[PDB]
Parts: sequence; structure tokens; C-alpha cells
Amino acid sequence: ASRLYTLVLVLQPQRVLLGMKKRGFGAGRWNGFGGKVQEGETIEDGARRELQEESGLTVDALHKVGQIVFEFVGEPELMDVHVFCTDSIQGTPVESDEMRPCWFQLDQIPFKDMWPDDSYWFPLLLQKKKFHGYFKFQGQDTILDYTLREVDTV
Ligand SMILES: OCc1csc(-c2ccnc3[nH]ccc23)n1
Repeated sequence: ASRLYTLVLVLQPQRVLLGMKKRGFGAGRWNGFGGKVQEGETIEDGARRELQEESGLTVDALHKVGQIVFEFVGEPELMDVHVFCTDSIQGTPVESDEMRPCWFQLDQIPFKDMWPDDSYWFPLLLQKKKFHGYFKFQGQDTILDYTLREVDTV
């Protein structure tokens, strides 16, 4: 019982693009760009589509960097998030009614205003490591248990 989601991090040598979600699931937190994968669409195609919808950016090749499964206690469906990175995009980040994008220097990533699990795996992403993670949440703020391991093949 898991649902497929994507997450895209535009990660350049000295900065990363995050977006402040304005409403819905995850509102009020900085994050990468992503969402549900649709019928008849590959995971990577869904990731590329979500980046365009939410940031206005066009990406060619995405690189698989991680998979994180999220459990929210009391909710039946696990969220199976496939995480991708790119350093090459086209277009300018656009603010919309749904999303406010902003570039961050790697030393100033706003972990206090992000999902709490990001503090665990984002540093692996910054050092170009790949990972498999599982996080059990109570509500949206409390990590009850987790696992996180580096891998060679996502
Ligand atoms: O569709 C994207 C999506 C679904 S669930 C989720 C998520 C849940 C909990 N912590 C998180 N940190 C970064 C992303 C994330 N992102």
C-alpha cells in the first residue's frame, strides 16, 4: 500500500533551489519540487513534469539520488518518494499562487523551515551520496522512527 511521488532538487555547486509551498500538503515549508506520478507516465517523466508545473523550469536528464518511504501514523498509504537531482535547467524560477522559489547558498539551507527528515538526508545529497530512507511520522513534526542508508544503486 504505497503511492508514487517525485521530488526534484536543482542542486548547483554553490546553491540549491527550494520552493515555499503556499497551500496543501507541506504548506509553509521549503522543499524541492514534486508530486504524484500519473497513470501511463514513468517516474522520471513525472518528476520532470512536476518541476515544470511548480517552478517553471525545464530539465533534461534527471539523476536518481534517493528513495524515501514516508509513513504517517493513522494513514493507510505509504508515500514512496523518488528523489532526483539536476544541476542544469532552463528558464527562470517563477513565483505562482502555489509556490515561491528561492535560491539558497549551501551554508544557508533553511532546515528549521523544512520537513524535519531533510536534516538527515539532505547532507548526503550535498556530498553526492545516494540513499534509501524510511521515516515514520506522528503528525507533520515528530519523527517516531527512521532508517537511512547509503546505496550505490537507487
Ligand atoms: O511529492 C513530494 C512529497 C511527498 S511526501 C514528501 C515529503 C514528506 C516528508 N518529508 C519530506 N521531505 C521532503 C519531501 C518530503 N514529499
